[PDB]
Amino acid sequence: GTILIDLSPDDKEFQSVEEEMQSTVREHRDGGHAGGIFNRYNILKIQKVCNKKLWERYTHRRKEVSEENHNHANERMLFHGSPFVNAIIHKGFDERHAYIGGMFGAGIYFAENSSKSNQYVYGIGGGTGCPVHKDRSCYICHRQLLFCRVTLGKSFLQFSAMAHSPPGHHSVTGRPSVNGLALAEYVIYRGEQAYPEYLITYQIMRPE
Ligand SMILES: O=c1[nH]c(N2CCN(Cc3ccncc3)CC2)nc2c1CCCC2
Ligand SMILES: [Zn+2]
Repeated sequence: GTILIDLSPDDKEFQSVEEEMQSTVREHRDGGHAGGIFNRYNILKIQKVCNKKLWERYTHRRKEVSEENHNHANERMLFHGSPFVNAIIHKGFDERHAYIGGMFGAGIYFAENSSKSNQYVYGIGGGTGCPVHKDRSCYICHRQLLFCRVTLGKSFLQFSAMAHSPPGHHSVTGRPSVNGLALAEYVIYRGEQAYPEYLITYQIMRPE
């Protein structure tokens, strides 16, 4: 039941999604090893992901969280990079996508920095890079990220350098406590607490 609607680069919606993508690029502590060396992207396409069943699954759960948190879903828009992006847009997030080795336990992880989600597009640590060249820094091959609606509810705040949520909480927030430039990362433990709203197709750009 998934359909993808292509947005025009003239559309304000394309533009505000592009801006969020481009403006949350940062340098990473690995010097580019996982996700490649770049300061910005070439945005090739932005598609709206439309699936009635997945949307209703998302809003049903949002209402539950809201009602357990003084009518505040604490909804954010966050990036998700994954080798399983094609399965996610068709079937939704589920316990199979649970990053077991994640630092906040086995859940589904999201990032405020697009360049952070970019590190996981070809797998954990960037895997072996792109299918075609085995290059984690490939400037040629098309990459995809999701920009997702994520319900955080009452988020457990973790300071720092499928399982269950900590009791009394709907999510975990990873607050950076060393790298002053890094933005937050988040984890949910229920697939229904995120909806994959925009599929972004892009290349990383070789710096001048
Ligand atoms: O976008 C992300 N994707 C992911 N992943 C998406 C893909 N997951 C694929 C996977 C899941 C379970 N086993 C092996 C590979 C790995 C974790 N992790 C993070 C982020 C952003 C914040 C940092 C953690
Ligand atoms: Zn390549």
